[PDB]
Amino acid sequence: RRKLRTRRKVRTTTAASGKLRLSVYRSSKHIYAQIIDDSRGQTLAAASSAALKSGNKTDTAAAVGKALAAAAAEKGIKQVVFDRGSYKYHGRVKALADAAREGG
Amino acid sequence: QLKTKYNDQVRPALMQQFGYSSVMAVPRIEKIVVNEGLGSSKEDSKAIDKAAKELALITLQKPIITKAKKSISNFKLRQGMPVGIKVTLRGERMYVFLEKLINIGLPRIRDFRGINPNAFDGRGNYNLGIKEQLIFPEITYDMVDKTRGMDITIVTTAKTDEEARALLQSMGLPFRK
Amino acid sequence: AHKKGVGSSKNGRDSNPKYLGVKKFGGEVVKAGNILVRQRGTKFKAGQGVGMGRDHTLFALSDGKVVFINKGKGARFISIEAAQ
Amino acid sequence: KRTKFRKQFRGRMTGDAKGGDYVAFGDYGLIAMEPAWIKSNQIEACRIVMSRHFRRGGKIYIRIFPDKPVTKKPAETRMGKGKGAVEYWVSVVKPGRVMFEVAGVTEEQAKEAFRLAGHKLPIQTKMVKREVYDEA
Amino acid sequence: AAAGAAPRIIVKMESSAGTGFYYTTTKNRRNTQAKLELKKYDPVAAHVVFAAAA
RNA sequence: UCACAAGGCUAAAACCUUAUGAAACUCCGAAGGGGCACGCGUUUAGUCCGGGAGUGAGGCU
RNA sequence: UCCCAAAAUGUAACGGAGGCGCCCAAAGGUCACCUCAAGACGGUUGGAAAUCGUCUGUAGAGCGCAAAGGUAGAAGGUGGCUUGACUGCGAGACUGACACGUCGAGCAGGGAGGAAACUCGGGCUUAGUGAACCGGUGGUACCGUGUGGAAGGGCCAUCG
Ligand SMILES: [Mg+2]
Ligand SMILES: [Mg+2]
Ligand SMILES: [Mg+2]
Ligand SMILES: [Mg+2]
Ligand SMILES: [Mg+2]
Ligand SMILES: [Mg+2]
Ligand SMILES: [Mg+2]
Ligand SMILES: [Mg+2]
Repeated sequence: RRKLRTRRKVRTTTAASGKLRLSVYRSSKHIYAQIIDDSRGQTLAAASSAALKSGNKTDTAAAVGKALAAAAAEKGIKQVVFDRGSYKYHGRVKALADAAREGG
Repeated sequence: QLKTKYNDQVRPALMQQFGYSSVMAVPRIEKIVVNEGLGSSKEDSKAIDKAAKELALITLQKPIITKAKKSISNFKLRQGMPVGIKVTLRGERMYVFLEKLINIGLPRIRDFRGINPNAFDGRGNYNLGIKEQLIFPEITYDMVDKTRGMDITIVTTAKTDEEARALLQSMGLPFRK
Repeated sequence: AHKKGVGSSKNGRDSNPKYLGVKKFGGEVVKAGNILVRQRGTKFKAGQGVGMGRDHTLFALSDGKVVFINKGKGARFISIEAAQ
Repeated sequence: KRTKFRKQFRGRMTGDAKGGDYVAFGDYGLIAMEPAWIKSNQIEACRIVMSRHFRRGGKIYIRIFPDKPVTKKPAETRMGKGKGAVEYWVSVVKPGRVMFEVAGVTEEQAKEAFRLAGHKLPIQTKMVKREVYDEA
Repeated sequence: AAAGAAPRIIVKMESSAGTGFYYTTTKNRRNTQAKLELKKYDPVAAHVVFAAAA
């Protein structure tokens, strides 16, 4: 049910790992990939898609994953830890990954 | 297959009979669900070979072996053993197997003026399991051993029981009178 | 006559003490390696700074000071925070 | 009287009586004054006593109940080798706590049936009538 | 251990290396009935794979 | 959780009103008790290293 | 293990209950995924209990065995790959008269699962144990008596 999301949410040992949380919302056809210091209740990146995506749907992945990692490299935020929620990591969000996994 | 468009003959058959606000707000039918529960006594490799062939030829779908819920009553029971077989049929193959019923299962029934029209799932859904196996388009005595029986439970997103009643009936179902 | 009994006993058994309870309390310092709590289960939950051996012992990952919190009755952690 | 199944064994302690010091079930009610113990037969006593007096038959409420296993070692052994087998059963009646409620008879029947009842017990006692109204 | 015990017999794991080495543990013998193949370290090099020696 | 006083009600088990007992029950839960700190205010002891021991049957409110 | 034990650890009794001397090659490491006991209605064998279905459903279950503490964001249930049930160590503490015993970050060599951050030097934990001595065995080349060899002995391992 919720279970999976809160499961990964805690296997992101909130702040104690030191690094930066990396959200997603690939459950709609509007996503939301985010960047959090989670300790400080703030968000530091933000690659939306609702202000015009491109035209693609799940090809959009690598793209907002390149836009995010771009806004990151700009901010200075140079290190990853990949949150999700109800997501398998395999296809769409996996693209977002690969092109964030080298995209910032 | 066509029973799809038949569902769609029902969609405003009741959207124009009732007075609903919408077309998705009218009872669909998630899954048909078949339970081949031999069990309690029957503990032979052959009757599950048989229940397997049977289920997999009649509904063209692999059967899942439901085991003993660790229920080990005074009689013959234990822990890890097949006491019920299951095949969930939904959407496409649901509509196909249900049509296999109303077309080539319901008349084939030896002695049959319709089935139980008393209020089933008080939430407004349905069940209906039925004995006999020798009333079939697939289950042949020339392809089996002795006689068995099925137990079926159809789920309908009805709010109350009259609405499921109506649904099931306008869909092609005899309610004995 | 007098008494012959004959009864015995079948109990009179116990196990040598397991020194449980919270060892390092709340508001005192610590060193790294120092154990802060012994327990049977998760009577006290690993907080931010603290680790949990197989026993569910709570040990300190680095020095500083000890911080207890019960979460409104039934869920509870100890954490560490330095001297700055 | 006795109970059905349990733990087996016990101990003892005192300090005043919890509840229920109030006159439910009946109009008239008899109330302990001493931190006694009370036994199966000690109460079956008053059962049969009052149940003599009321005839056919009243309405009789035994507000107490034996749950305590009391032991005695086998007579004549030096201590050790065990705890005593269960001799008898005990209701640990503390003071102000009310033991008997009856009605379905009059004032005289309460006075007397309670008099005869209380002449069977290790305690001074006071009988009374309702008004204890925290919860009926 | 307890001598006349037939299940969970204590037998050692000799390296395929020949280093001159052996580990020591316990199979249920209501299990393997043939031998045992495990992948432990080996000081006299690095990573051998061991046969459950007699 | 085991126990158990009356009554409801059904086919009794549950469950409702009324009701109570518990070392191995606990929605709750003090007074005290202990660790750490401070010494904000008094007082004297403490701790380590090395020599010599004795005691290891206790008794009463 | 649980009361007794007087809200800190501790504490006797021929006081009050009960359990261990194993088990696990997967029941461990990792990775991923699933959620429980029951009651009501309704359903072929059945029909108290089997199987399926729905509404309820924070624990009223489950954890190999004893109970207490613990647990649903899993320790519970299912699969993929797997040999961290690993040598060389040990910051710092729990505990004990001693001897023991208990937890452990982190470092190295070298691995395992993840895509990763990671996690692992056995299992939810607390029982599943026997100090020396003498001897068996697999390494090891420290000792070996005028000398170089071998007996024998030492060290690591380990078995009774
Ligand atoms: Mg309240
Ligand atoms: Mg002595
Ligand atoms: Mg003394
Ligand atoms: Mg005390
Ligand atoms: Mg003493
Ligand atoms: Mg000797
Ligand atoms: Mg040798
Ligand atoms: Mg030699």
